[PDB]
Amino acid sequence: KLKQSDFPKFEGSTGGWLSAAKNEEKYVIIWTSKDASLFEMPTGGTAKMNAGNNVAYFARKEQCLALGSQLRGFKITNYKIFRIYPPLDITLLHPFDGVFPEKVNQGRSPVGKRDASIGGNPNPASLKFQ
Amino acid sequence: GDFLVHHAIALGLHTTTLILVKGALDARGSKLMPDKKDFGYSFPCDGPGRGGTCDISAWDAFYLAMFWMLNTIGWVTFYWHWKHLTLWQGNQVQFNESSNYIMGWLRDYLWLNSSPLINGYNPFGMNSLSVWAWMFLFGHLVWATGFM
Amino acid sequence: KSTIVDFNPVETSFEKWAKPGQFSRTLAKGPKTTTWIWNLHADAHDFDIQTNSLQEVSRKIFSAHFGQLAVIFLWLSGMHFHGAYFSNYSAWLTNPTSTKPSAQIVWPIVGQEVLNADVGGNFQGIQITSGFFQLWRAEGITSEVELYWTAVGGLVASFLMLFAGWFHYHKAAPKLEWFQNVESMLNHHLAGLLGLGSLSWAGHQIHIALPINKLLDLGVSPEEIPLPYEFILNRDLIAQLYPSFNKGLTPFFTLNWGEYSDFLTFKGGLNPVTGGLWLTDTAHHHLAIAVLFIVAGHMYKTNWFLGHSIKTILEAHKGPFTGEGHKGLYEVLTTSWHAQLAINLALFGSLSIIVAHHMYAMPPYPYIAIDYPTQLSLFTHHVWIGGFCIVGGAAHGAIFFVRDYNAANNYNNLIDRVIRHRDAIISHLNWVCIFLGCHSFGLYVHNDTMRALGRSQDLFSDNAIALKPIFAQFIQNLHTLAPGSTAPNALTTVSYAFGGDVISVGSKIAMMPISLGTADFLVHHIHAFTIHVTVLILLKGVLYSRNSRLIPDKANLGFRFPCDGPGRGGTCQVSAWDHVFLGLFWMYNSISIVIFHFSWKMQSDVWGTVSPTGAVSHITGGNFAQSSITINGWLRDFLWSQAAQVVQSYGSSLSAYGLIFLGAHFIWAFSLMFLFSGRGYWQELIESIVWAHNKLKVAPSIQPRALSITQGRAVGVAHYLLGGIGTTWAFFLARIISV
Amino acid sequence: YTHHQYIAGFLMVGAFAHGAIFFVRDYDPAVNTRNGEKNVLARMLEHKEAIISHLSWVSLFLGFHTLGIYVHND
Amino acid sequence: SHTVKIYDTCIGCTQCVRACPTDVLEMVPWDGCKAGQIASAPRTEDCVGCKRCETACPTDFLSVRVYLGGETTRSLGLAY
Amino acid sequence: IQKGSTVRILRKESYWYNESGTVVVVDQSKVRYPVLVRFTKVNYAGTNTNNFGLNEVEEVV
Amino acid sequence: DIGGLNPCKDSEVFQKRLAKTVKKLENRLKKYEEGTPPQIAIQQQITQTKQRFTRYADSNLLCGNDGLPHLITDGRWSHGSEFLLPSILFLYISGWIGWVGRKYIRTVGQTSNPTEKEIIIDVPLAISIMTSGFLWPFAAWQEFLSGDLIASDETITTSP
Ligand code: CLA
Ligand code: CLA
Ligand code: CLA
Ligand code: CLA
Ligand code: CLA
Ligand SMILES: CC1=C(/C=C/C(C)=C/C=C/C(C)=C/C=C/C=C(C)/C=C/C=C(C)/C=C/C2=C(C)CCCC2(C)C)C(C)(C)CCC1
Ligand SMILES: CC1=C(/C=C/C(C)=C/C=C/C(C)=C/C=C/C=C(C)/C=C/C=C(C)/C=C/C2=C(C)CCCC2(C)C)C(C)(C)CCC1
Ligand SMILES: CC1=C(C/C=C(\C)CCC[C@H](C)CCC[C@H](C)CCCC(C)C)C(=O)c2ccccc2C1=O
Ligand code: SF4
Ligand code: SF4
Repeated sequence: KLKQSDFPKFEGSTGGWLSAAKNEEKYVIIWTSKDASLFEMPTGGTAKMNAGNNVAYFARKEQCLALGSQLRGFKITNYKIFRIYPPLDITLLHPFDGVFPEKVNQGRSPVGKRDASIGGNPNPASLKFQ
Repeated sequence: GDFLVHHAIALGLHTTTLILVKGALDARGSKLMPDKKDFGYSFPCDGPGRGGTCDISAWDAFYLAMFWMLNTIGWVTFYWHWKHLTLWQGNQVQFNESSNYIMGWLRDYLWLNSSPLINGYNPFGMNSLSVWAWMFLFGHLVWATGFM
Repeated sequence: KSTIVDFNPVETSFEKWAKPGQFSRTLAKGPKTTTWIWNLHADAHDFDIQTNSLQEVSRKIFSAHFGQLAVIFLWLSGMHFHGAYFSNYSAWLTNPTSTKPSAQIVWPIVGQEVLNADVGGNFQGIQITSGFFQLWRAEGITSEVELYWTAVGGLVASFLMLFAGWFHYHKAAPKLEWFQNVESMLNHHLAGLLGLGSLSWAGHQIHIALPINKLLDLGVSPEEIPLPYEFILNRDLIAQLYPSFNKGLTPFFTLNWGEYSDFLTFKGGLNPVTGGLWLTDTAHHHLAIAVLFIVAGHMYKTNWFLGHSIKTILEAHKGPFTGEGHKGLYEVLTTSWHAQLAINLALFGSLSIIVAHHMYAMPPYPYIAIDYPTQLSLFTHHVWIGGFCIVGGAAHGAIFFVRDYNAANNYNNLIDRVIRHRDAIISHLNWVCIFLGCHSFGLYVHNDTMRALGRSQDLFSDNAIALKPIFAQFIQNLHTLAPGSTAPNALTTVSYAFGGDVISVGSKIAMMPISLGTADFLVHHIHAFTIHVTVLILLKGVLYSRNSRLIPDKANLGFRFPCDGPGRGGTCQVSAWDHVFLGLFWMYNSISIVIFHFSWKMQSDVWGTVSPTGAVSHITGGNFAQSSITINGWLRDFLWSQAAQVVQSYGSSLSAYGLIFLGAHFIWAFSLMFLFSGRGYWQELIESIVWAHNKLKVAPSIQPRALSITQGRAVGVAHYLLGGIGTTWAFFLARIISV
Repeated sequence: YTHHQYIAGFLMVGAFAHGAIFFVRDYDPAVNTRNGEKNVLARMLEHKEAIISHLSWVSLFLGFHTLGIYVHND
Repeated sequence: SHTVKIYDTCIGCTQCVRACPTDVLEMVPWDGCKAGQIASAPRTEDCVGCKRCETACPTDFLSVRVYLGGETTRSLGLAY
Repeated sequence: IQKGSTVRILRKESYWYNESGTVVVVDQSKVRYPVLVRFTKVNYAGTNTNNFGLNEVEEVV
Repeated sequence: DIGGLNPCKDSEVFQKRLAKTVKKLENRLKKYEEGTPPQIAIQQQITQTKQRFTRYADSNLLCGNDGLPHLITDGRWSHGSEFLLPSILFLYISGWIGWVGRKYIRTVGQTSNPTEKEIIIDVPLAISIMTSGFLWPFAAWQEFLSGDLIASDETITTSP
């Protein structure tokens, strides 16, 4: 019926990925579920989970993350999202250090932090021709 | 009628100036966006947060004031053209009486003088004014596409 | 402790009247900004967010229905009271063809008494275009005392409905199981409401309207016509007009229904005296409708081992192409008020438009076909109501999808399968809309540019490249041949619009064959294109209300939200509400074109006067056929030409129409301030205004905030609709009353 | 007359737009300020609320009363 | 790709991180506030510009600021 | 300044700049913005409180 | 006279307007019967038209070439009843309204729930303040002197 046994029991929708997620990048979300719960696809309609390993492919990181946020309502937490380039170039994305970004984990450095409030930003006229 | 239309012109000038001056002075920031200078002259918005920030940039002030400039110039040109049409035709009493109320304008300037233009081509023939009727309809169409 | 109702659920107290926003969890804390005031009215009837129980929402809806029906009854009572006291109905009865119906007199203040027109019959007032006079005449009402008593009954009924709403919210509120008896509700609404209403109205027509109107058409003055109750107590006053009542009800119970052919006819056409439908035909129609609806009411299983279960019917309608089919639809329509509202509002608006068509097509009231203002107003009003109700049905379908749609309960059913291929539907509907618009409108523009270039033989006209609506003409031919061939018991076609003779009452045309040419082809395809685009906007709103490729979690943002942000290139108006906003705009466009087509076509090719020798002269003179094929033609020969009466109404009794014309223009232009601008500019301007107020120590404690983005859009669309519809209203009314 | 008046309106709107652009990207408060006190141009941003409020008052005054007289005549 | 900056007015309430639809923001250790945490933007290449992050910011004029910049198929939210 | 004190906000990028608020608590730790001030007027986001630095608040007499 | 206008009492076009309006009203009156309410209403219209024209004629009103009263609002007291006296009347009434509104705002602004008292008006206090606005010119030039009318620097300002 389906290419892989771990795919959710989805009947296919004309809202899945397109030619872009065959030559630029595609995103895969994996998770393990205790029950074959019925959930709503980020793209189309209702799909059925597998009582075990579940693997879904999407065209955007936002679609995978919306599916994962929906999974949290099913008490599912072990979901992990990967980015796949045109060949099998798998990169773990969402649980980047194994801890969700909302929980503080040691080993993270601040990126994009300014040691002042908004009012300390430089005047644009002094940022001309650089 | 000249008194009332001059006051309408003054209102148009003051409102266009209000929009433009508000956009110029509030360009560097306001209470809704105290760092607007960091986003440049033209940016879409600052998002739906803080109640909604549609048309918050200084470019949007120009964009809104263009409508008021067009309206004010339309009032000025309507006044000039109707006054001079009555002067040239000789019925200056038509302007002096009907220019004091809006229906006077709508009936005696637009509806009255639009008759030669719309009959630039009819199911019976056409005149050298046919191109002007086509341009009339073309302008209406472009106006409504702008409305889109 | 009844099994259907709960006794004394809510205490009747004024305490909550003094606490605005008590219904909402967020608004109950009190206002802090002016946004609270607007949120108070925007959430007043959103009972879904006020309670978490379907039972409470259902009870609130039931009482709100009672309040609405009380309001409607009060409105009807007011109409009847105005007919009784401030009308020339008695004078109009004696001269229907020469007296204009008026039922509202205007007080003499600030010079407004000029609005009291010369409606005739020694009366001054505003001419009435709602057709109440014709309806009352069709009801057999021949005196203003009867109108007064109907108004009193309407007041009593309105009080009764108010009391019913109070009773069923505060004293005995029905339970959820009572509301969910859709089988019982359908049985009752089909048999009792519809069928028994048709039966009661057939009885009234047969015993009151049939004799009184027959006497009126015979020339008997209303004063010497017997009182309506005398037609019941005396079987001889009605047996003279219809000599079949002498047999009593014996032919009915002996199945000899042929004896009642005197007053239960099947004639078709129109009454030559009044120009309306034969009231015998109307009574027979209502009788047949009553029998059909009573029969249809015995369909669903309610309390015995008899009837159908809607769940079993739906679940059995599967198919190879539709998966589970209608499984779960019964649960959807018995647990979601929004789905029921969507279906009911869509079908209700469609029914209103169908009513509008059948009204002028077959005038059902005496002396209403020759009252052109009444016909035009009735058609335009009913089409407008239909369009609004259809947009509302689409809106509530989207609301159901956002809020009450459960993905688990709708696995592989029709709703699921529709969402699964929404792309295909929307893309093909987009292609159809582009095809229809390109063709219809570009044929219009091609005609315009060929005429402007002096090439009259290159147009899409009748004397040029001709697009004959052959399919519609075939149907017209089939109907005019129906009496005697396919409807062998008919004496005349259903409507003279399909063909036949010119029907004139008092030298004024009532109905006449509506010829269809290349001009009607183009305007009909314009109608199809506009309807398709409106359907596209609304269906895109409904289908993409939960998720999309842009926002995969659009359902988590709710039905009503302005955007998701400036990202993704800009995510304005992605809601489903913002689709009911654009669809409202396009419905306005479509309905405006429809009513323009109706007005011009009727004035140019149906309405007019008939000379004694049989020569037909129309209001405009047949300019629709050759000048409605170009946009310049519509601008000049219709808008500019028929706007003459509106602009020249100053100083006359129609001056109010010119004033409303100007005011509606003003309101429509006012709308564009809200439609074109954005919230940030107005908030920053309010900042400086607040600075001035603070400088003068007069800044309000309730902080003034600019209208929210969604409210700005709502204000813009409401003002746009009001201005456009009011402009068309004043234009139509002044034009059709003057001529 | 129509051509020149439309060009005039365009030029005025452009002047104000470029003033706004100057405020956004070319204005330097340090140059227009000497020891806390502000020069003639920098002071336009101090009573900016007064300027905008009074422009709003004049616009509302003229609009209200011109429309009132016109509608009264209507 | 858009630019996201975090300012020391951060109170570490995590509402920005749990509102990001594309996993751009994360909470990192800090010593400038009671919570001992500050938001970070290490994955701005996935930033879409929806500005949900600063709609959930409780600080006075924001501690996370999104500056829209060059566009990308990821930042434009293109599934195609 | 202390709990219950009235201060004037000196932060320019503030919805309560030049306005007076009530100090809820002044943190004694090494945080950057210890002063917590509560206001009667909600800002554009709906909040009515904010943390301010020691040099961004001026006590009212 | 002023601006080339002439008094309406000597304006022929003014009397022509009156005669035409009366003639139209009488022609309308001809199509009704006896002392029926329509005829009474039209007769009242004629009487009111005549009274209005007579009052405008004897009102120091200047009429142009169209026979309509023109308003002389340059400031001269001769035509002071056209603009100046209505101007004073409106200034009094509007100052009353603004003063009572400001007083109510400042009075309920010092209570526990200022915002509640703005959607639910304290009708006793509102009535107390509203009838006290007859002294608004005096109250305004007694609060401005004491410095209680204008705020100084607690007013908020944007970033630039
Ligand atoms: C033959 C029985 C009968 C009849 C005539 C009606 C008639 C009506 N029902 Mg109803 N209903 C019935 C049985 C019936 N129902 C049953 C058995 C149920 C339970 C499943 C319901 C549940 C139900 C709901 C939940 C709702 C209705 C609504 C309506 C109204 C629709 C509005 C309309 O078309 O305006 C036509 C209006 C008129 C013709 C005016 C005259 C109608 C009067 C009020 C007679 C009503 C008959 C009433 C049932 C008799 C009970 C009297 C009481 C002392 C026991 C209409 C008055 C809707 C409504 O508007 O709510 C008020 C609504 O929301 N009904
Ligand atoms: C049977 C008809 C019906 C019913 C019961 C409802 C019921 C509902 N609708 Mg709905 N709707 C309808 C028809 C209906 N609608 C139609 C026909 C449309 C198409 C225009 C819509 C479009 C619509 C939208 C777009 C939305 C709703 C919403 C709602 C819900 C909240 C309504 C509310 O609080 O408004 C309270 C009432 C008001 C705010 C009144 C506003 C005043 C109106 C807009 C102006 C009327 C002007 C009037 C004609 C007079 C003008 C004359 C002028 C001279 C003064 C509620 C469940 C909202 C929701 O959240 O649903 C869950 C929502 O977002 N509806
Ligand atoms: C007069 C103004 C105007 C015009 C022309 C249109 C046109 C259109 N709108 Mg609309 N719209 C308008 C105002 C207008 N709108 C306003 C004011 C609003 C605000 C509410 C909207 C809101 C709106 C929505 C929400 C939607 C539309 C849609 C559509 C399209 C329907 C498909 C179609 O017919 O395409 C065919 C194009 C035309 C009929 C335009 C004229 C084309 C000519 C006649 C033929 C081709 C000419 C040729 C190519 C010229 C080549 C020469 C040139 C290169 C020099 C169409 C492009 C729908 C859409 O996306 O399309 C499916 C849709 O969903 N509109
Ligand atoms: C001599 C006068 C002058 C000069 C030198 C400039 C120069 C400049 N302006 Mg400026 N401007 C002017 C007048 C001028 N403007 C006027 C009069 C207005 C008011 C309308 C504006 C409004 C304005 C705004 C709002 C902005 C600028 C910007 C700019 C800068 C970039 C311009 C750019 O990207 O062009 C881009 C050019 C185009 C997009 C081409 C637009 C062509 C239009 C649509 C007309 C073409 C349609 C044509 C009529 C077809 C006919 C249709 C047919 C059917 C009849 C540049 C420094 C921008 C900036 O960032 O400044 C720093 C900016 O945001 N200006
Ligand atoms: C009643 C108190 C009050 C007072 C004293 C003022 C005073 C002022 N307003 Mg203002 N205003 C008020 C109410 C008030 N406003 C309300 C309710 C609104 C919302 C519509 C506005 C909207 C407003 C705008 C948009 C602007 C002003 C401006 C101004 C200033 C110039 C005068 C002017 O243009 O009038 C403006 C007056 C109106 C537009 C109409 C006000 C509506 C009614 C008449 C007032 C409400 C009466 C109130 C219900 C009485 C209740 C009191 C009672 C319970 C005791 C001046 C400081 C202008 C400014 O900043 O110039 C410096 C300006 O641009 N105001
Ligand atoms: C106009 C109007 C009104 C009024 C109304 C009315 C007046 C109504 C009436 C109604 C009626 C008055 C009804 C009645 C009905 C009746 C019926 C419906 C009956 C039925 C019967 C039956 C069905 C029977 C059957 C049978 C049986 C069962 C046994 C024997 C045999 C037979 C078959 C006979 C009001 C004021 C409200 C409001 C406004 C509008
Ligand atoms: C009466 C008379 C006279 C006198 C005259 C006069 C004295 C006039 C004046 C006039 C004037 C006096 C005018 C003015 C105007 C102005 C304007 C028109 C302006 C505009 C502005 C703007 C546009 C601005 C811009 C900007 C900004 C916004 C900021 C930044 C910078 C800039 C500058 C860029 C004489 C003795 C000779 C003789 C005759 C009589
Ligand atoms: C003017 C304007 C405002 C400001 C408008 C406000 C603050 C509305 C003020 C309404 C007043 C306070 C009450 C209404 C007063 C009217 C006289 C009452 C209506 C008239 C009756 C006859 C119904 C916005 O907030 C806005 C938001 C988004 C897009 C466009 C706009 C926009 O154009
Ligand atoms: S504010 Fe207007 S533009 Fe900015 S995001 Fe919300 S909707 Fe799109
Ligand atoms: S935009 Fe704001 S919310 Fe959307 S991703 Fe970038 S940061 Fe997170």
